[PDB]
Amino acid sequence: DTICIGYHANNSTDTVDTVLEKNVTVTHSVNLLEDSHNGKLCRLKGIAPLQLGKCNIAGWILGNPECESLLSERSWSYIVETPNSENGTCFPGDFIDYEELREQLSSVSSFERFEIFSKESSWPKHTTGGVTAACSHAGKSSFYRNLLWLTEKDGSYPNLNNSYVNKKGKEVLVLWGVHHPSNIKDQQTLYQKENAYVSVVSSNYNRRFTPEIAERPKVRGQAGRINYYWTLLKPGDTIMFEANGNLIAPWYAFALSRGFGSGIITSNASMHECDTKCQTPQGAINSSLPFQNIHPITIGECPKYVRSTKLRMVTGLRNIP
Amino acid sequence: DTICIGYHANNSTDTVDTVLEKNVTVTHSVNLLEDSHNGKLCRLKGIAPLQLGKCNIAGWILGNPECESLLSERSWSYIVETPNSENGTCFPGDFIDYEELREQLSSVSSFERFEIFSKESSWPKHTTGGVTAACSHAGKSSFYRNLLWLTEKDGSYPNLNNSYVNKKGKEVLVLWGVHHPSNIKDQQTLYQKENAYVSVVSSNYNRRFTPEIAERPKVRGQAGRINYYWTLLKPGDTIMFEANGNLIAPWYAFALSRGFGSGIITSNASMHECDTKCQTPQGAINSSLPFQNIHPITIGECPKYVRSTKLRMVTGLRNIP
Amino acid sequence: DTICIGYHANNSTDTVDTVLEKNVTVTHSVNLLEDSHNGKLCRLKGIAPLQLGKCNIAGWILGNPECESLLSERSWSYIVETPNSENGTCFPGDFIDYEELREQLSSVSSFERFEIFSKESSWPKHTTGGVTAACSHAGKSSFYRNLLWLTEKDGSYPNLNNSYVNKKGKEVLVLWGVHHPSNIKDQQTLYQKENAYVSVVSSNYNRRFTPEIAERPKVRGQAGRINYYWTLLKPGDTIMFEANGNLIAPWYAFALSRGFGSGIITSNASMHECDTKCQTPQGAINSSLPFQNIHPITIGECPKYVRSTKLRMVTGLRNIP
Amino acid sequence: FIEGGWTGMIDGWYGYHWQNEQGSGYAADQKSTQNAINGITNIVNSVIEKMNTQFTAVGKEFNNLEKRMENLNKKVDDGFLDIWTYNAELLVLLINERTLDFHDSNVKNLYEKVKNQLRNNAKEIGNGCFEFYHKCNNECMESVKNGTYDYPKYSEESKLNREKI
Amino acid sequence: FIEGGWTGMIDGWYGYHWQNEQGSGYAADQKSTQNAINGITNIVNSVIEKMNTQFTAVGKEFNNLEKRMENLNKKVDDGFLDIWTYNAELLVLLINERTLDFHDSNVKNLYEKVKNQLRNNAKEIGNGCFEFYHKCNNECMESVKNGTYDYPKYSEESKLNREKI
Amino acid sequence: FIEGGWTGMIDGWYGYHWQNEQGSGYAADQKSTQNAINGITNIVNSVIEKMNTQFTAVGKEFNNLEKRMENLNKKVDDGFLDIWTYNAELLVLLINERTLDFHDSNVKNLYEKVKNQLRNNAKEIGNGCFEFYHKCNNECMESVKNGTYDYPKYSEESKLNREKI
Amino acid sequence: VQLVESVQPGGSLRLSCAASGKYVNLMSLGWFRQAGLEAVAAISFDGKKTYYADSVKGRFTISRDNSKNTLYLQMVYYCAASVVDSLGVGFYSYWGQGT
Amino acid sequence: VQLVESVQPGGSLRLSCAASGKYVNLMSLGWFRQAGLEAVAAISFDGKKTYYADSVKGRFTISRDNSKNTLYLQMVYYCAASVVDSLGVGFYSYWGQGT
Ligand SMILES: *[C@@H]1O[C@H](CO)[C@@H](O[C@@H]2O[C@H](CO)[C@@H](O[C@@H]3O[C@H](CO)[C@@H](O)[C@H](O)[C@@H]3O)[C@H](O)[C@H]2NC(C)=O)[C@H](O)[C@H]1NC(C)=O
Ligand SMILES: *[C@@H]1O[C@H](CO)[C@@H](O[C@@H]2O[C@H](CO)[C@@H](O[C@@H]3O[C@H](CO)[C@@H](O)[C@H](O)[C@@H]3O)[C@H](O)[C@H]2NC(C)=O)[C@H](O)[C@H]1NC(C)=O
Ligand SMILES: *[C@@H]1O[C@H](CO)[C@@H](O[C@@H]2O[C@H](CO)[C@@H](O[C@@H]3O[C@H](CO)[C@@H](O)[C@H](O)[C@@H]3O)[C@H](O)[C@H]2NC(C)=O)[C@H](O)[C@H]1NC(C)=O
Ligand SMILES: *[C@@H]1O[C@H](CO)[C@@H](O[C@@H]2O[C@H](CO)[C@@H](O[C@@H]3O[C@H](CO)[C@@H](O)[C@H](O)[C@@H]3O)[C@H](O)[C@H]2NC(C)=O)[C@H](O)[C@H]1NC(C)=O
Ligand SMILES: *[C@@H]1O[C@H](CO)[C@@H](O[C@@H]2O[C@H](CO)[C@@H](O[C@@H]3O[C@H](CO)[C@@H](O)[C@H](O)[C@@H]3O)[C@H](O)[C@H]2NC(C)=O)[C@H](O)[C@H]1NC(C)=O
Ligand SMILES: *[C@@H]1O[C@H](CO)[C@@H](O[C@@H]2O[C@H](CO)[C@@H](O)[C@H](O)[C@H]2NC(C)=O)[C@H](O)[C@H]1NC(C)=O
Ligand SMILES: *[C@@H]1O[C@H](CO)[C@@H](O)[C@H](O)[C@H]1NC(C)=O
Ligand SMILES: *[C@@H]1O[C@H](CO)[C@@H](O)[C@H](O)[C@H]1NC(C)=O
Ligand SMILES: *[C@@H]1O[C@H](CO)[C@@H](O)[C@H](O)[C@H]1NC(C)=O
Ligand SMILES: *[C@@H]1O[C@H](CO)[C@@H](O)[C@H](O)[C@H]1NC(C)=O
Ligand SMILES: *[C@@H]1O[C@H](CO)[C@@H](O)[C@H](O)[C@H]1NC(C)=O
Ligand SMILES: *[C@@H]1O[C@H](CO)[C@@H](O)[C@H](O)[C@H]1NC(C)=O
Ligand SMILES: *[C@@H]1O[C@H](CO)[C@@H](O)[C@H](O)[C@H]1NC(C)=O
Ligand SMILES: *[C@@H]1O[C@H](CO)[C@@H](O)[C@H](O)[C@H]1NC(C)=O
Ligand SMILES: *[C@@H]1O[C@H](CO)[C@@H](O)[C@H](O)[C@H]1NC(C)=O
Ligand SMILES: *[C@@H]1O[C@H](CO)[C@@H](O)[C@H](O)[C@H]1NC(C)=O
Ligand SMILES: *[C@@H]1O[C@H](CO)[C@@H](O)[C@H](O)[C@H]1NC(C)=O
Ligand SMILES: *[C@@H]1O[C@H](CO)[C@@H](O)[C@H](O)[C@H]1NC(C)=O
Repeated sequence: DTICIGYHANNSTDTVDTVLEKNVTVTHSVNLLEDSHNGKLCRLKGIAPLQLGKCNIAGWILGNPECESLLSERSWSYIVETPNSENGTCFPGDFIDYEELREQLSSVSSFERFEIFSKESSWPKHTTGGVTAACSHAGKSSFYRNLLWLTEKDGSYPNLNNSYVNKKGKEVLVLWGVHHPSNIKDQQTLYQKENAYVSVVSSNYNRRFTPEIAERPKVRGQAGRINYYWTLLKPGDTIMFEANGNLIAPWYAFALSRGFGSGIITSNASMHECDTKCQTPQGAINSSLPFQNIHPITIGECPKYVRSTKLRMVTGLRNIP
Repeated sequence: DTICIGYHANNSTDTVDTVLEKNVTVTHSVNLLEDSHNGKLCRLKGIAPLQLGKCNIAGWILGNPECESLLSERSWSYIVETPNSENGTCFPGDFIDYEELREQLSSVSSFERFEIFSKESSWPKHTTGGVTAACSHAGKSSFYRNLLWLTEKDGSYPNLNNSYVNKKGKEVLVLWGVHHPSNIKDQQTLYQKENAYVSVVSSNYNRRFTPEIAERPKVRGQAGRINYYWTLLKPGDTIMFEANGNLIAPWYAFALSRGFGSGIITSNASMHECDTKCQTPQGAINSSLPFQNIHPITIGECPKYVRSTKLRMVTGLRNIP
Repeated sequence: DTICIGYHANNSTDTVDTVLEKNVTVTHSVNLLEDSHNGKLCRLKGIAPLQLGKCNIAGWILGNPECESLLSERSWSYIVETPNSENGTCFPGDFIDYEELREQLSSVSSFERFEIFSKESSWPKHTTGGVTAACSHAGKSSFYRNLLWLTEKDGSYPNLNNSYVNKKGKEVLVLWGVHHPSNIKDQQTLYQKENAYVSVVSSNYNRRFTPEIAERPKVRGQAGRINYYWTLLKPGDTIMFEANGNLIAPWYAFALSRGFGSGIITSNASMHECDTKCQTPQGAINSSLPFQNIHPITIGECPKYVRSTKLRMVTGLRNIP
Repeated sequence: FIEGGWTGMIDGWYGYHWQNEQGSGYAADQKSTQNAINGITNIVNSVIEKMNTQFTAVGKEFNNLEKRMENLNKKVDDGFLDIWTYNAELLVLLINERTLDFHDSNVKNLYEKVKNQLRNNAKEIGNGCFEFYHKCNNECMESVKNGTYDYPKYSEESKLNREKI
Repeated sequence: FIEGGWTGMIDGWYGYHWQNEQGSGYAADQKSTQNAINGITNIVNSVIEKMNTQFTAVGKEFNNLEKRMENLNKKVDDGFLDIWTYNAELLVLLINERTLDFHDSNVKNLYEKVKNQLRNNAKEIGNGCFEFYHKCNNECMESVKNGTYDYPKYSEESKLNREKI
Repeated sequence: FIEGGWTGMIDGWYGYHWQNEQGSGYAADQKSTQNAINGITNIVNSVIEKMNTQFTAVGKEFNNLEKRMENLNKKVDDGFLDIWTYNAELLVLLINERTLDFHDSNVKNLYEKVKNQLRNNAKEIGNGCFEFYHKCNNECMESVKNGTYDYPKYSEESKLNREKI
Repeated sequence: VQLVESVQPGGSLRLSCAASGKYVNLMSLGWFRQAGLEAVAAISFDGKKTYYADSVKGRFTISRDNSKNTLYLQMVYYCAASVVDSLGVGFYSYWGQGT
Repeated sequence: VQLVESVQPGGSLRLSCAASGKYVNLMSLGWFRQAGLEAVAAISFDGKKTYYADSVKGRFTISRDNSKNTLYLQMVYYCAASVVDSLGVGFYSYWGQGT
């Protein structure tokens, strides 16, 4: 008669690594590294994303004609661009402090897009709605939807004197532009004066702009330039616009609602009606392991990214049949 | 006869955690985390701090009337602000490169507030000592203490011509401003010409300023603005001021003496006569333990900060009565 | 008749540290810290570096007369400056975005230097080759080698009109300058106008300059200043120059070829014909160990820097003879 | 000592194996397995607890004149990634060896506990298996499992049969 | 093996217990306790020295149009805090595990030292105590602790007493 | 167990020493020291693998109006340097402790291997050494090293000689 | 780790001991005397607790305070530090020069 | 970890062994021969020290240098590597193909 001790051994294949040993076979092990994903865009906690299609942040904010479908969206969890995003500023120029605007917009959960200056009645003594062939839509010449191009009426370009008092309860994002013709003939035909200024002031912002007329290389087919600017109005604050010429006045502004956990990602994936807790640009890592090696960019409570190819822990015995 | 071997058992109930076990009872333990503090702003190596109190860096350096008491200070160990430090630039405007000045002042151990240009005989052809209601003192209009406002005399405003040669053995922090009236009437009434300029040049500084006249929202009751600038003269260097108008001329400057271990903190604690080696906004720290969970901000040789709530270590046997 | 067990013991004096005991003598140990060097600048992966000697990046790019010898170099692995290198801008003035240019040049592996504009035929109507005593060479007044100073001809100074099409397959670095005389008399004598302008434009660049005239402290004997600017041309892009005065025209440009692993370092060491895989501003590294403590700055594949003075691993037993 | 595990132990990391007149079979040990799984669950919980979540690690954009800032942000991101990759791999190696050390200690503790229970009333074999000097039925085997091997009652025969050696 | 610690002993960490015809009580072992204290003090010095002092880490202000730099600075601060919090907690776990194993090894080493000294002159018991087969007075007991237990001076006379069992 | 290391043995870390009527000398257990230096190599391999190569790490220049960014760059460089100095020193300490514990374990395992191979046929002297109850010529002395000691070939003589003990 | 320290038929004499060496502040201190060596009193860190020998009978209030990390004893003698908050003779490793 | 290597009644013949595999540069290297197996010569990292068998009698100067991490022996044979700075046979684990 005999009794004796032992331990469990079975025909498993998992292998783990120790400090002294490598490729040691074990009975049961926990995979601590995620390496799979569903590969889609998903509803992050019940709120759908903002699906910027052809156009990027510049074309979304300025109102590029090629993505007019974005004007009905009002709230989102994260902004998703595509590598094929190119329909930003249709008219060549420089978007001043554009990276800062992207930083500001990465923390916005929703906004209310409203008409800051009524096109039909705010500019009684000017010509409203100039169009450019660089921003053509449906075969006709067109222009942004959020910015209004002002010119002379009846042979004169009077002074502009307009302001907006932020009686919304939230920050309002105001955008405008300034034009830089290529020759004095265009300046005279448009604004009827060679020297012009643009002045923008608020309780916190103050700046003065002057046009610069010079011949330049052609971009998008145009020899001129438009420079775009922006400021954030604090509640109860007033923004004043004064210009002798070269103004591209605002038409639509955004009352911004701040949030947490949002951001901007660039992805080629598609969208489907699925809830997820973690989202990479590649697909949802909907798993509970501590580490992942799929992508460093994340939105939500995601596992920590490590360049490792595997991380397996021992939750069992050595096996030696 | 019998002999036996064992280990110590104690009626003390310290508990510790390990990799395999949690809440293990040990006879002795040492806490590696400090959580107690004096709760007062103490003296650091024998030198009292610069308790700004009501005013902040901007008001302290421009010398606004509300904290004239600080003008007798010459040496300190660290600068202390308070949550209600609201008195800065009493006249609305933009303090340009303000955060750079704060970083520069974060290394100064002392300075000498000396008079670069004498108000009595350095501007013989101009009116000296203008006042404004935005910097009221004792119910009577006043202005900054370290800057001088210059204005026409006898219906004229001659060109400014003054320059200063740094015969001090240290760097001199020079402060000035450029005034931007609200309308042409104020420009004419004060300086007697619509187009004016200010040019400040040194051996490594060169910049020109021009007024900008526009209607602005009233901040602190004024529709004008003063943009405040600064530069650091190198020892032996010369600085030249030229102005056709719109100059808030320098009056007092600071011969800076650099140092180590200084900084700016925001604290609500009270002052006391005790000495310390480490200081936090919460209070002083009187222990040599390796860790800390009081505040990330530190001045002096402070223990390292960690988010842990307990970091006990075992220095005794296991407790199994 | 006996047999039994033991272990090796030798004459070693190597000492290692453990968690419980310090200064333990071990039979065999591997030092993991490298501290030995040869103290020379060596060729990195078969390509020699760019030694600037007297000049710095500003003097080398702007063609300072003392840098005439460097004009024949084409390719390098890294740029080396010396502590005694002070021949930069021989004419006083600010080099705008100078640190960005150093960052750009840190990633360049080669460059071809060509005459962007011809001194003999591209400026018919202006006098070319002004000289100054601040940039003297060989006992005579001289000027930069990559820049050309333009001046009136026969009492006139017509508008400049030149441009360039980048038909190279690479980025082209264009440099120029704007001259800021000290008084109106110099302006009139040199350019025959009081108010002048300079405008540079491309598909990606747009900028205008205006002179500033005012008495300044003498640096190198000059009360005037020349500001230096630069831009990078994309392939197929065109750069246009306009100026009625105060232009320090470009004469030689550079075509940039990008590369990986380059950098700029400040070194006092000599040069020799030897190969290395790791290099420091002190000397070469000749080792496979994982850590080093020679210098933080490195070029190539170098061991990680650590402040430790000794890191010894135990690859043997305790030595207890 | 123990030359590999038993493949006939369907249940339990650790257990026993016996043969007598009433048959043979395998059976797990409740307390030893409970202690082992408790210890390992603590390591898993610590790994999951002490490693916080990665909230919104989105990117950033820079101009062509902001190359220095862009390289600084890239250096920050790469440095943190390299540190946490090193921490993750070191942690996994550390917790792995303790588990294999914890499992070995648990089995050895079981072996010594059985030896002390039998109180040198059985021949000891290096493979980890004891041979009684007396007849041992299922009640005797369960008594060994129950930690209450009745030495005084069984020692009566051993006092004689052990002299057979 | 040992069934818990002693509450009666006051001096020392590891100690002995004895009762004979001329007294009873406890006594600590100075040599073992002092070495252990040196080991723990070494760990304490290592943890204090290998951790650097936070010389000065005051805050920083950023302009409205410098939020990218503000977030980068915030990211740097949070990242270092997370790394140091993780290092501090993991270090504490490692030192605690080593210290507790160190105490257990020390007790076992002394137990082996007692065994080597006595060399089967006493009947070893599971609880860790040694019951002699011979008379052992205070001088004998003191010699056991001092490490000067003369074997023949106590062994031979115990032969008949042990055989009588 | 063993008072100290040997100085005459040079063939390896672990080895035996023996004496008989035919001769005496030293020898190293090739299997054991191979299994040991494999472990050391794995440690060395891990260190060099986890410690990624440090590529170009040149500095940056900052304008006089860029002191904040200069300090932020300085903070990042100092912080990573402090973290990596801590990681390097801690790793060395952990590796050294494990290696020395590993070596102690091997010596003990080798000692037990010799004891078990002899089937408790030789008296344990303590001191780390054995004394045989039977004469063991060079053939037997080599047999214990090969791990194929034949106990029954000497049991009768060993039992016969034990009577005089 | 170190410490520095510095009779008649009547009254009591005060003596003090000062911490020395690396961050001794974290260690407990006690006092000893020799005529054999024996403990007299100990104080834990931050003055949490005090222990005394049988001869003290609860007199000789010990304290420690700021100035030079000193401790005082009052109504050859040596002081030592230990990392264990106990008066046990065995826990002391660093000793003074005696006075 | 690996290594690669490549007679008459007169003179002496040069032969060389070269490091192979993962950063063997860190590892000590030596020579061996079989008719049984026995060591001949060995050299440390950085060429700090050299060791020989009894037959060498101090002849046959050994050396190594950067080029191809090669080492040379001159006035079946194998070469092997070891972490340990010694000539002992037992220390060596990774072996060449023999030549
Ligand atoms: C939105 O973005 C798209 C894509 O970037 C723009 O379409 C592109 O427009 C350019 C300029 O008209 C096209 O280049 C032209 O292509 C024709 C051949 O089709 C060639 O003959 C011309 O010489 C010129 O190179 C380009 O092909 C076209 N790409 C596509 C895919 O249609 C569009 O203009 C943008 N719209 C707005 C409002 O920004
Ligand atoms: C995201 O991933 C989690 C898991 O990481 C998913 O939760 C899993 O959901 C499935 C159902 O879709 C569950 O499977 C079912 O569980 C019951 C339990 O009695 C069983 O009877 C069924 O046969 C089936 O296995 C599963 O338990 C649950 N949890 C896990 C860990 O798998 C989740 O559905 C995924 N999607 C979302 C939107 O969360
Ligand atoms: C120094 O700072 C203090 C506090 O920031 C300033 O006192 C505050 O001054 C403002 C402007 O005068 C006061 O606001 C006004 O309050 C009245 C009601 O009393 C209201 O009718 C006005 O429309 C306006 O909102 C504010 O009450 C006052 N607060 C306190 C606590 O006194 C002070 O003016 C600053 N002084 C300098 C020289 O900068
Ligand atoms: C290249 O750099 C060298 C210096 O590294 C320049 O030579 C230096 O020029 C300065 C200013 O002209 C000299 O300082 C002056 O020296 C005179 C004495 O002659 C003294 O009276 C003045 O007060 C002032 O200190 C300096 O001595 C001189 N150094 C040497 C070694 O010659 C040189 O001009 C630069 N060349 C170019 C083309 O940038
Ligand atoms: C370092 O700073 C701390 C804080 O001031 C000092 O510790 C404080 O010391 C006093 C005096 O012992 C403690 O008060 C006492 O409390 C006991 C009960 O614990 C009570 O019986 C006494 O009446 C007395 O009130 C106080 O609790 C203690 N506070 C802390 C946070 O430890 C310490 O003396 C300073 N040491 C050095 C060297 O700077
Ligand atoms: C690089 O390493 C090689 C080999 O370790 C070095 O060459 C040896 O240098 C020592 C002095 O440090 C001399 O005594 C040896 O004689 C050299 N070897 C030979 C084969 O001659 C070399 O010095 C190191 N440095 C460089 C720059 O090569
Ligand atoms: C192990 O082998 C058995 C047959 O011997 C088989 O039934 C079983 O599925 C195997 N284990 C696994 C995990 O497949
Ligand atoms: C471990 O296994 C991998 C293949 O899965 C192999 O490439 C590697 O060399 C092995 N390492 C060891 C030490 O066995
Ligand atoms: C024009 O500006 C003045 C301020 O100078 C303001 O009072 C007036 O309302 C403005 N006119 C319009 C139509 O807004
Ligand atoms: C982009 O998405 C489309 C549609 O899903 C797909 O056909 C294409 O392969 C994707 N491109 C890349 C680079 O993944
Ligand atoms: C431990 O118990 C004793 C009495 O047995 C008591 O005097 C002492 O105060 C207790 N310990 C503590 C810390 O209270
Ligand atoms: C151990 O300690 C605290 C309460 O003292 C609590 O967080 C915890 O759940 C307790 N037990 C375990 C296993 O954590
Ligand atoms: C200004 O100062 C200079 C000396 O620096 C002097 O020559 C000149 O006459 C002064 N006045 C004017 C108008 O320049
Ligand atoms: C600030 O200190 C005052 C005075 O002690 C106290 O009343 C107030 O609650 C404190 N507030 C904060 C936020 O610390
Ligand atoms: C150790 O050194 C001594 C001299 O200090 C020497 O006699 C002895 O031979 C050395 N041992 C070895 C193994 O080289
Ligand atoms: C002993 O340790 C001290 C302190 O670290 C050190 O200065 C000294 O060099 C060490 N001695 C030896 C022989 O390593
Ligand atoms: C100016 O440049 C344009 C563009 O090349 C050219 O057409 C024109 O003839 C030039 N005029 C002069 C005066 O150089
Ligand atoms: C550079 O080297 C030279 C020559 O050895 C020496 O005179 C000079 O002081 C050194 N300078 C520096 C900064 O190392």
